[PDB]
Formats: sequence, C-alpha cells, structure tokens
Amino acid sequence: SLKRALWALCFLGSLAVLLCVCTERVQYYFHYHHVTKLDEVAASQLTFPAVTLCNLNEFRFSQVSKNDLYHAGELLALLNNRYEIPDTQMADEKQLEILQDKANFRSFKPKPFNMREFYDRAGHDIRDMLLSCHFRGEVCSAEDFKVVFTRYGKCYTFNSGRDGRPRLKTMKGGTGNGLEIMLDIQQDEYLPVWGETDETSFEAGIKVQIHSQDEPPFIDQLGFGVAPGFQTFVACQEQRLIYLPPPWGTCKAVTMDSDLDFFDSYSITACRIDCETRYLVENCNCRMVHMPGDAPYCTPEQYKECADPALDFLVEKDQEYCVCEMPCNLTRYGKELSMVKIPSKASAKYLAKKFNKSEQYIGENILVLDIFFEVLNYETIEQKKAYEIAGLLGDIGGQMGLFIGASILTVLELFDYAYEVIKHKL
Amino acid sequence: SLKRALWALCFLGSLAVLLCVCTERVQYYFHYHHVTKLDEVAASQLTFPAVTLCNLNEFRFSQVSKNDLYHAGELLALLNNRYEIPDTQMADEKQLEILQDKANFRSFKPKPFNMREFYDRAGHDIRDMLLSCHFRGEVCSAEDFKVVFTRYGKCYTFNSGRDGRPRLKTMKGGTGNGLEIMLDIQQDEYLPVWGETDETSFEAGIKVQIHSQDEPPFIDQLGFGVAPGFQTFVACQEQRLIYLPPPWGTCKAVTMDSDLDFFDSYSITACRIDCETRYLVENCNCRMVHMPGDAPYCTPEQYKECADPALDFLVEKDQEYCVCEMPCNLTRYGKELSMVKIPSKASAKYLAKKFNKSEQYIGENILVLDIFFEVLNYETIEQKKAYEIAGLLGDIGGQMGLFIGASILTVLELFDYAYEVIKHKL
Amino acid sequence: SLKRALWALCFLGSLAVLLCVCTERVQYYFHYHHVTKLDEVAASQLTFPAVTLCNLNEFRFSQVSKNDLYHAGELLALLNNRYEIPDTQMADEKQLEILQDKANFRSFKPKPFNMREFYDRAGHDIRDMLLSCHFRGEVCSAEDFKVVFTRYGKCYTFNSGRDGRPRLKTMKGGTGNGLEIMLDIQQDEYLPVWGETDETSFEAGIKVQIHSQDEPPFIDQLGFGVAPGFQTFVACQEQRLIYLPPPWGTCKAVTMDSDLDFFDSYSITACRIDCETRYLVENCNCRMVHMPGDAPYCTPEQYKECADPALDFLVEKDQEYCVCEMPCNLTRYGKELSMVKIPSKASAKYLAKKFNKSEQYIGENILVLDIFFEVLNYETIEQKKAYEIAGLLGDIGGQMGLFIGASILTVLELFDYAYEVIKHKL
Ligand SMILES: CC(C)CCC[C@@H](C)[C@H]1CC[C@H]2[C@@H]3CC=C4C[C@@H](OC(=O)CCC(=O)O)CC[C@]4(C)[C@H]3CC[C@]12C
Ligand SMILES: CC(C)CCC[C@@H](C)[C@H]1CC[C@H]2[C@@H]3CC=C4C[C@@H](OC(=O)CCC(=O)O)CC[C@]4(C)[C@H]3CC[C@]12C
Ligand SMILES: CC(C)CCC[C@@H](C)[C@H]1CC[C@H]2[C@@H]3CC=C4C[C@@H](OC(=O)CCC(=O)O)CC[C@]4(C)[C@H]3CC[C@]12C
Ligand SMILES: *[C@@H]1O[C@H](CO)[C@@H](O)[C@H](O)[C@H]1NC(C)=O
Ligand SMILES: *[C@@H]1O[C@H](CO)[C@@H](O)[C@H](O)[C@H]1NC(C)=O
Ligand SMILES: *[C@@H]1O[C@H](CO)[C@@H](O)[C@H](O)[C@H]1NC(C)=O
Ligand SMILES: *[C@@H]1O[C@H](CO)[C@@H](O)[C@H](O)[C@H]1NC(C)=O
Ligand SMILES: *[C@@H]1O[C@H](CO)[C@@H](O)[C@H](O)[C@H]1NC(C)=O
Ligand SMILES: *[C@@H]1O[C@H](CO)[C@@H](O)[C@H](O)[C@H]1NC(C)=O
Ligand code: NA
Repeated sequence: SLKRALWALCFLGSLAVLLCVCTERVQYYFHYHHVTKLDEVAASQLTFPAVTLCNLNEFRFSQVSKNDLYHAGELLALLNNRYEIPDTQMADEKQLEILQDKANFRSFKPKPFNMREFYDRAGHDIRDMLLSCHFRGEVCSAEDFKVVFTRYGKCYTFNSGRDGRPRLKTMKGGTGNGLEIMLDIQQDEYLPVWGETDETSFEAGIKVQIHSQDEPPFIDQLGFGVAPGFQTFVACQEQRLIYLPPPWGTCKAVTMDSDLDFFDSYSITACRIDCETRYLVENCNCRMVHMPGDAPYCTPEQYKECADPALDFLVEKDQEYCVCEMPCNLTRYGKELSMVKIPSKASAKYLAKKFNKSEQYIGENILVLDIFFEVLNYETIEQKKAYEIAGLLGDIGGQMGLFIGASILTVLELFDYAYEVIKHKL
Repeated sequence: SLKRALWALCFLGSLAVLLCVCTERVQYYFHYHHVTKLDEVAASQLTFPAVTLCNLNEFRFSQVSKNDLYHAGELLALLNNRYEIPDTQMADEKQLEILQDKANFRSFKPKPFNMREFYDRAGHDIRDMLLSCHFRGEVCSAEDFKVVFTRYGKCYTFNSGRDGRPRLKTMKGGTGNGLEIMLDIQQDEYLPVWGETDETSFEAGIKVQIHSQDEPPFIDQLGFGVAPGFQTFVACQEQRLIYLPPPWGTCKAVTMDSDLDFFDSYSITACRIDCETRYLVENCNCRMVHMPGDAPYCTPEQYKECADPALDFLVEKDQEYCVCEMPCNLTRYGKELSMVKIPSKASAKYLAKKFNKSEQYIGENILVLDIFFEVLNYETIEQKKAYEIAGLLGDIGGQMGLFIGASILTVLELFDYAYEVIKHKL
Repeated sequence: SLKRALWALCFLGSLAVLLCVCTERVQYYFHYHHVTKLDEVAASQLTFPAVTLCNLNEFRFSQVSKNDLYHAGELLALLNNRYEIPDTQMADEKQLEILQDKANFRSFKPKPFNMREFYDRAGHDIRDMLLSCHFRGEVCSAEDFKVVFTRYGKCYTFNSGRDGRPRLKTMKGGTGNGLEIMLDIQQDEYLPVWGETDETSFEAGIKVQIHSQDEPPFIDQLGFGVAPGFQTFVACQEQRLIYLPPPWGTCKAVTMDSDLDFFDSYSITACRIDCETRYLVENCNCRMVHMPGDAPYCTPEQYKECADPALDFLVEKDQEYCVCEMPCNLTRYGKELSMVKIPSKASAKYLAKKFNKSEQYIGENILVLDIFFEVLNYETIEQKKAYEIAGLLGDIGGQMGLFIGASILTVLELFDYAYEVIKHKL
C-alpha cells in the first residue's frame, strides 16, 4: 500500500523499540541502586569521644600471692601442669627468687578463689599509672576514668558517659585543647617471660581505642598502640554515616530496644559480645570475665576446655550461627598519629625530681598521650536512593508519550473498545 | 451508568494519584540534593606543596639578655611578678648560673623594647638548624626557605611561592625525588623548665605542616610532629575538591579580592587570622606578632590582659561574631607517615666527624625529614547537582503525559473553553 | 485576532522554550557524567595480601671479595675510578682494615663476573634475617618466603601465590591473627659510609609494601618503612575498586593477555616495568637486574652510561613514549601504622639468651612486624553511569509530551502531510 504499508513499520517498530527501552527502566529499578553523598558541615561545639586505654600487661607481678599461682598457674603461663617452674635455665637473677618462695605449696591448704576478684586487685591501677592529665587546661582527677573489663585485663575509659556524669565537649582545635595524659606503664612490674608460648608477647606499651560513646570497648580488634618515651598526637576527625535499610543495603534500623539481651543500645561491637555470651552459657554454662549478664564465671580449670575451644568454633564451623550488621546511624572516628620524643634535655632533671625516679626510668616508662580534634568539622557519608518510585513513573511515561503518544487513559479506551467488539458488533 | 460511571473513578482517580506523584517530584527539587564524584586523573608534572617547619621551642636560652628578662619575664615563665627565679629548689647544676648573673636588675636602667625584634634574634636560625637538604638530588641553600611568623615563634617555609621565586615541580614518585632535609633541633639551647605551668611542655621535636601555597601557615592547629633520631617518610597525595555554591551547599565563590582586609586570596585559615585581627585592634588596639597589618604590636604587660582573655572570647561568647566557609576550589594534601631509625652503626662515626659532635648528640638531635609524592595522581572530589531544573520539566511532564495525556497546550485550551462558557452560552 | 493571535505566542513560545530545554538534556548526555557508590559489604573469609619486605642495605659488607670490588667498585661507591679508597681520613677503626687487604689488586688476574650472581650471594639472607614468624599461631618456615628482585637488591615476598602454593586466608581480625615476623636487620654487616654521594643513605630499617597478589613488587615508590627496636601494628583495609571504560573514564578493560610482553596479568606497576624494559633493550641492548625477559644483563661499566642516563629520559623528554592506565578491577590495601617499643625489661634477659647476643644488640636490631586485618569488611568504590541512553529518551520525550503534546508518530504525520501538500493540492 501507500498510506497503510508505511505504518506496518512505523507504529509496530516504535512499539518494538518501546518494549526494549521500557524494560531497561523497570529492570533498572529492581536492582535498587544507590549513590552516595559526601558533605563537610562545619560546627562550633563538637562532643568528645570516649578514650579507652590499658596496658599491654594483664597482671602485676608484685601482686600475685601463693594462692593465685595455685589455681591460675596454667593461666598465667608461670607454672606447668605439675605445679613447678618449668626448667628456667638462665632465666634471670632476682625474679626467680620471688617465685622460688611463692611456688612452694608445701601443704598450702588453698583458700577459695574468684576470677573477677583476681582482675581487680592484680591489674594495673589508674591511681598509680596516671600522673597528671588535663582537659583544655583544666585539671583532671583519677576519678574521671572508669573501670571496664575486656580481654586485655582491667581497662579504663575516659568520657564514657555512664553512671550519671554527662559528656564533655570541645570548642577549639589545636593540640592543648584535649586530653594530655601522662601515663607510667610500670615496666618494673611486668610478668617474667623467660618461658615461651605461642601467645607470648615481648612488647611494652599501651593500647588505646578512640570510639563513640554508644559502644562497649573492643580493644583487642580495634585499638592502636602508643610507645613509651614518645608523645603521640592523635588527631581526630568525626564522621557521621547514614546507611540504608533493605532491599537497598543492609541495616537493622534504629529503635529503643532492638536485639538487646544484655545491653541497651545496638552496635556492631555490642553484638559479637552478645553472640559470644549466649554461646558460652548454652554450651558448658561458663561466662568469661568480660561478658555481661548474671551467669557465674568459671574456674581457670574450665578456662582451658570452655574458653578457648568453644570460642574457636565461632570462627571455624559456626560462622552462620549469629549474624548482625551495621545500624543506620553510626559515628566513627578517624585518626592520624605522629610522634615527638618526650624526655628532653631540659626536662630530664625536673621529671627525675618530681616523681622521684632515675633518668633511665623516665625515658623508658613515661608516655604522653595527646588527643584532640584537628578542625571542628564533621563529615557525613550518606547513601541516597538512586531511582525512586516517583521517578519511575516519569521515565516510563515519557517514553510511551514519545513513541506512541498513548496515555494510561487511552489503553483503557482500547480495553473498552474491545467491549464494543464483543457484543455490539458480534 | 455504564460508560460514564466508570470514568468517575478513572479520570478522577488517575488525577488523584497524579497530585501525589507530581508533588514528590517538586518537593524533591526544593531540597537541592547533590551527589558526589570521585575520580583519579593521572598526570605527569605535579606541583610541589609548601612545607612549613619549626621547632617546638620559641626562644633560644643562650640568646636572651638582661634586658629581655626584665620586660618579658612573665612571658617566658622564667621570673615571677616580683622579678625573681621562683624558688627553683634542685633545679639544675649549671643552668641556674646563667640566670643567676642575668636576673640581677641591680639599677639596670632598662633600654627600650620591641617584640618582633625579640623574635627575630632569639628564635632558632635556619642557617644553624639546617645542615643539608636536597631536591631531586640537586642541592639546596639556606636561602630557599623563608621566615614566616606564627604562634610557635619564628617558623620557616619551603616552596612558598612568595617574593618572586616560582613554584617547584616534581616529575617522579619515589623517596629521593623530594625534600631530604637534615635538621638539628638544638636540644642544648632549650629553655630550662624546672618550673611548672599549665602551658608547659616536655617534648622536643619539630612541627611540620604540608599545605597548599594559597594559604598562610596555620601550624598550631594543623601540623603533625616529627621525632628526633628518626627519618620520617611523609608520603603525600594531592586532592582537588570542588564544592557547590548555595542553596545546594555552602561556599563563598572565588573572585579576585573576596573578603580581603589584610590578605589577597581567600582561604579558611586565611580567615580566622583576619577575624582575630579585627577583634584585637578594636578591643584594646593591640596586635599580636603573627597578625598582618600596620597596627602597632603591644607590650608583654598588655599580653596578659589583651592577648589571652580577648582571644578566649572568640571561642566562649562571640562564636557568632565572624563566620566564613570553604572556597569552591580547594587543594588539600593527605599524608601517610612511617619512620626509620636514622643514626646507623655505619654512620655513627662519619656524622660525628663531619659536624664535629659526639655520638650521643647525633642520636638525640639529628632528624631527617623526607617528603615526596607517592604516585603522580590527583583525586577530584566534586559535588554535582542531583536534580537540575531541566530534568524537573521532564519528570513532571512524563507523569502528566501518562496519567491524563494532557500537555501544557490543552490546559490552556480548557482555560479558553471557560471563555466559551462565560459569554457565548451565558 | 482573538483566537489565532494568542497562539502566535502560545504554540511558538512553548516551542521556543522546548529547544532550550531539550538541548540541555542532550548536551548533558554527551559529557558522559558519572557518580560513585561507596559500600561496605561484610564477609567472613577474606584472602590475605602479599607482603614484600627487604632491608635498606643492598650488599653485605662481610661478603664481597677482591674480585667484586674490581668490577663493581664504582657501583658500590667504595672505590674511585682509579681503584683506590678515596682519601678516607678518620673513617673508622677496623672497617678500613677489611678493605685495606681487599682493595689491593696487585696482579689480581680477575675472574669473569656476573651481576645477578652478585646479588644472590651478597644480599641479605632470609635464613639469617628472619628469626620466627607465625600465622594465626601456626608456625612459619623460611621456605614460605620467595626471592624476588627489585631496585633495592634482593627482596622477599610472603603469600605471593606463585609456583604452586595457594593463597592463605584469615578468619578473624585482632592482632595475633596475621603475620608476626621477628626480623634482624643486621646492622653489623652494613656497608661503610665514610664517603659522601648524593645517593648516600644514613638510615637502617626495612621497607615493606603490602600489595595485592596480581602485581609485581614496586618497593621503591610504594613502600613504607619500619624502624628497628619497635613493634609496628600495620592494620589493613581491603578495598575493591570498579572503574569505567571510555568515554566515561579511562580504563583498559580486563582480558586474558592484555598488553603482556613479559608478564601475564595487567597492572599499573606491571606496566612501567614493561616500558622500562623495552626502552633499555632497544637503546643500548642492556637489561637491569630487575627487568624480566631473556636479554643479557650488562656490566657495571655499562651501568653508568645506560642504566641511569637512559632511565632519566623517561621522566625528562619521553614522557609521551608509553602510557598505560588503571585496569577496571583493582584491589588496593590501606594501612594505619602504630608502634610499640619491643625490648621490654622482662624480655631483655631472655632474648639475649635465646639468640646469643648482647642487650645492646637486641635494642638496635630486633624488629617485630605485625600485619593483620582490622575488621573483616571490604569497601567497594564503584563508578556508575549518571545518564544512560534509556533515560535520555524518557526526559527528552516527557518535555515534548508536555510543551506541544506531540509524539514521534505525529511528527511523521506532519511529514506525510507535506506529501499531501506537494502533489495533491499542488
Ligand atoms: C498498556 C500500556 C500503556 C502498558 C503500560 C503499563 C504501565 C503503566 C506499567 C508497566 C510497568 C508497571 C510497573 C512495574 C513495576 C512496579 C513495581 C511496583 O513495586 C512496588 O513498590 C510494589 C511492592 C511494594 O509495595 O513494595 C509498583 C508498581 C510499578 C511501578 C508498576 C506501575 C505501572 C507500570 C509502569
Ligand atoms: C493545568 C495542569 C496541567 C498543571 C500543570 C502545571 C505545571 C506546568 C507546573 C506545576 C509545577 C510547576 C513548577 C513548580 C516549581 C518550579 C520552581 C521554579 O524554581 C525557580 O527556579 C524559580 C526561582 C529562581 O529563578 O531561582 C521554576 C518553575 C517550576 C519548575 C514550575 C514550572 C511549571 C510547573 C511544573
Ligand atoms: C520532530 C521533533 C519531535 C524532533 C524530536 C527528535 C528526537 C526524537 C531526537 C532529537 C535528538 C535525538 C538524539 C540525539 C543523539 C543521540 C545520541 C546517539 O548516541 C549513540 O549512542 C549512537 C552512537 C553509538 O551507538 O555509540 C543515540 C540516539 C540519540 C539519543 C538521539 C535519539 C533521538 C533524539 C532524542
Ligand atoms: C540516628 O537516629 C536516631 C533515631 O532515628 C537518633 O536518636 C540518633 O541521634 C541519630 N544519630 C545520628 C548520629 O544522627
Ligand atoms: C625516691 O626513690 C628512692 C629509691 O627508689 C627511695 O629510697 C626514696 O625513699 C624515694 N623518695 C621519695 C620521697 O619517694
Ligand atoms: C578554581 O577556580 C579559579 C577561578 O574560578 C581558578 O583560578 C583556580 O585555578 C581553580 N583552582 C582549581 C584547583 O581548580
Ligand atoms: C669540635 O667540638 C669541640 C667540643 O665542642 C670543640 O672544642 C672543637 O673546637 C670543635 N672543632 C671544630 C673544628 O669545630
Ligand atoms: C574483575 O573482573 C575479572 C573479569 O572481568 C575477574 O576475573 C576478576 O576476578 C574481577 N576482580 C574483582 C576484584 O572483582
Ligand atoms: C655467643 O656469642 C659469643 C660472642 O659473639 C660467641 O663467642 C659464642 O660462641 C656464641 N655462642 C653460641 C652458642 O652461639
Ligand atoms: Na527522568
């Protein structure tokens, strides 16, 4: 034909192109794509994070008695299974002799034992480890820190925001407008390490973690180190992420009491302590010292057959047992370390006078932490939906309004034209 | 009805859905959303940044006279308010005696005093602090650095691009294709610190800031530290941000002389020095030593009642006095430190010969900075408008072209159909 | 007129606005814009990277013979061009005397020489440099590392995934769930440095690079340093980038044998070694020791006129000779260093016994690397097309369906209406 032969390709080919192009805007929508948004909103009064710091030594050597070596001798790796110093050939010169009159057990008649009570008196004490800190020039106290427990032993927490005291805030950047702690890691009272184990440690420092205040401390997997004899400027940078709920991303939404069995808030580091507690109470009824709840802590004899082999199974065979993902409102904290050597020539003769110690002791034990904010900004890393439902109806309609010019009314008009087909002319 | 009863829901319900969906594409536009764009454009000849480095000690102790302790004795924290060494019990062994015959003032008849003139001769000198630097193997001079002033005292600047000399460029990554400075922090000439103040400092190092060349140095809030006895590889990474003007984001746009009262360009660190100058000249007519302009610097007696308490008020009560935000064309510089111990066994006997100093002095005072580019890239972090006006008319039209099929012509055709209503049939 | 005079502005002005708005959605498409997508997908079993570590000293001083000083004396900077120790006034006390009876050449009759054979026996040996490493507690061997060659001399590689052994994987974060190497940098056997050159080095440490396993080691431009006497916790963070092919970005797509002349895979660091090989074999037929292929390595006499001046020309005059960009599937590795001082008071008397060395030697030569993953995540930084072709036809049609209401059918209906013009009425 002349008029109708051209429309066999025109109206049908444009319809054939439309079904290819209308699908790739509907197949695109069900991917649930999302793009991000980095911003840098300045502020004037930023809150302070929660520093958590503890020594790299769990137990003070000068504060273990003849009772504690009896029950926990396999735990400290100071005795064998037969209760003896395991052939310490050329160990030391004096530190044998403190154990030579404490590892006797000659008809000892041992007292009852506790495990949390062992951590509290034989850990390092912040009344002696700390010398003088500050906060914007205003002085500290030892009562500003709080005793927390984790795998490294007794650890402390500054600005935790727990048990009544509120949270502290900075109003300036700089270096002297944050913490200036002056610790003393006490290398005289370390555990003697003349033996050898796979878990042995040679170092001597302090593990610090800077986290938000809505999390428990998670020192063993998130903390950095700070060397003695150095002043370390830990600059910070507050980041506020905003994630997306499924099917876009993966985020358990925030609520009042979401998935709380032993805590109140919800966090990633608040969840592996939850899943490593319910597994231990249900397997052999233990509870390690850092786990929350009211279940009784178990003996160090149970520590070799319930602590290590059961918590090996959460990373060996039962990695599908519990799973938990990021909350939708995080707050991270970046860090940019840099070190400056602390005991200068001018200060070697004053610090030796003030704390009554040798100049050799000062260069090997004094450690100045220094935490601040770099500039008073905070970055936001959001996740925004790339293709909403209200934008799908636009681009699916603008193609139909281009190729055939038919609206959603006229397709129903053809559907009522088939009603004119069925009985009016048939 | 049969034909018209169905259109009471068809034409009206699709219009009812349209007003919900056309609003959420107009309410979306007035949020002014924006998404970002990270790119990594390789290059071949990148410019070099502007290193700014100075000691952690403001005044050399062996270069203060009996005049300078008279006027600035409260400033250096070496005298009391009654002009005496404040009970330095067991201070030192020799460093008392330099002050025992300089803190006399027995009918001294004091000369006139200046404050910038005190900084220039009693600060640390780069002719003696610097030993030998390099740039791509080609040797330095002491005349490549420039004297600048900030809160830490006299500080120097490499590759500043000021007073005629052009900017230097790198053509390779590596470690030996940048600065290799060998400083000497001079711990023999530090200030004696047998006293105690809140502002006291024990450390001994060097504060470096790597910034762009369109900014003044802002050492006290943006600089890291470098320890003596270590060689620190400061790797860099050039970033070029592009921000957005309001109402999308917050950015004063770039111009020729934007908001310049004492500078020429515009920057964030070039603005707080501006706002801390206009406040000080209008309150008690002072000018601290690091502030630009022609107003006269004031005496250290005015330093206790105008420098510290007035600049306390900009972070206490008048945080709304001046505000200034990011320019739209920044250039940052990342950094990734790492340290290697400098005085090796092979070099302990050569450096002791060449600079005529003991092996104890070399391990406590020699410091090798090493700044380079890691790879010759630069990242761009742009901010792009998510929903322009030209895309609003598409998605607002494709919905109307879908639900009712009415264009902007036919709504005016109905508006002229009401003209046919008003007088042709009424 | 009354009806037709209004349509001179209505139908024509809306058409006039349409050509401005339809262009800025077609001019927008040909920019090929793209936005990014940061995600954080958690995992459970992440692969381990490939550590590459070597000393900062190329040649052991106690293992160069009287033959090697004859041919390579200009290379090591130990002799002059006239084969003599160049006036070493007050050099040392003993280390002259090893060279005083080795730099004789009194009728030496020199043997034939090789250059790769010189690197293999006079480099540092991992059987003596390494003391004890670990991997998740399970012990190492010296046979887990692999000899590779680069510009720093003989370097080693852990977890390379080459020559049959598979790749190792972690299942936990923490600090003791990665490498814990205990190196010994051997400062007794360093080269004597009483001379002076522009390329001279004072430091003594170890350069480590953490890279993926699809790259050759590129130590001299991508490695950080690790100081002796310190234990450095190198935390990691696996990133998986996805780039875009042109015209959006710049990326040679991944294939089986893309641009491989001496390698198998494709990478950025695998390409500059390619371009620095083809240039050297075609200019003066050399091959430096770190270049792959079968071309013969050339003498150190050729090293002064072919190694340095020809490889100066790739960064001076022929920077357009070869160019190669990022592959579309990278894998980077971030790092966050932190140091803890290693030889504690408890371990000073045990390490002195176990490895039979003085306490002075332990604090100056023992170095504990510690590499782990922080948390078992991996970040994805994708680049997504901002404006596809299927979205162009939507927003270009929704504007035409708004302003004039004309589809692509009716513009062809007017084009056939001109066929009714040409001969039916003319
Ligand atoms: C006769 C011709 C003109 C056919 C034109 C029909 C269109 C109007 C259809 C085809 C594809 C349909 C869409 C296909 C898929 C979806 C996903 C669907 O997703 C949901 O959100 C439902 C599930 C939930 O509520 O989570 C919402 C309706 C929508 C947009 C549909 C709306 C109507 C569309 C655009
Ligand atoms: C009779 C029926 C078919 C109603 C259809 C009317 C539409 C054509 C109207 C409804 C919403 C209007 C929009 C509402 C808001 C804006 C924001 C406005 O924003 C500005 O940029 C103005 C201020 C400035 O210049 O900065 C520009 C016009 C526009 C897109 C309007 C264009 C015309 C729209 C799409
Ligand atoms: C009579 C009136 C209504 C004019 C309306 C015509 C439109 C339907 C035209 C004008 C601009 C044209 C576009 C101009 C440019 C391109 C780029 C072109 O880019 C390619 O991808 C081709 C090359 C390749 O395959 O890589 C694809 C067709 C397209 C979208 C065209 C599709 C049809 C458009 C939208
Ligand atoms: C995240 O949202 C919750 C409630 O939705 C709110 O209480 C909390 O303050 C928010 N946190 C941040 C950092 O925005
Ligand atoms: C200072 O230290 C010495 C040695 O430890 C000790 O004998 C002396 O009592 C100490 N003095 C004070 C005041 O603590
Ligand atoms: C930013 O823009 C100004 C002018 O708009 C220009 O002079 C300057 O070079 C730009 N800087 C960058 C880093 O793009
Ligand atoms: C080297 O130092 C000593 C002690 O400081 C000094 O007496 C001697 O003059 C110095 N020699 C030179 C050449 O500077
Ligand atoms: C990148 O893509 C190639 C093939 O396209 C694939 O073999 C490789 O595993 C991918 N790598 C990553 C990190 O996705
Ligand atoms: C220990 O070192 C000394 C001195 O280097 C050496 O004489 C002795 O033979 C060494 N002993 C062993 C067992 O290696
Ligand atoms: Na659209």
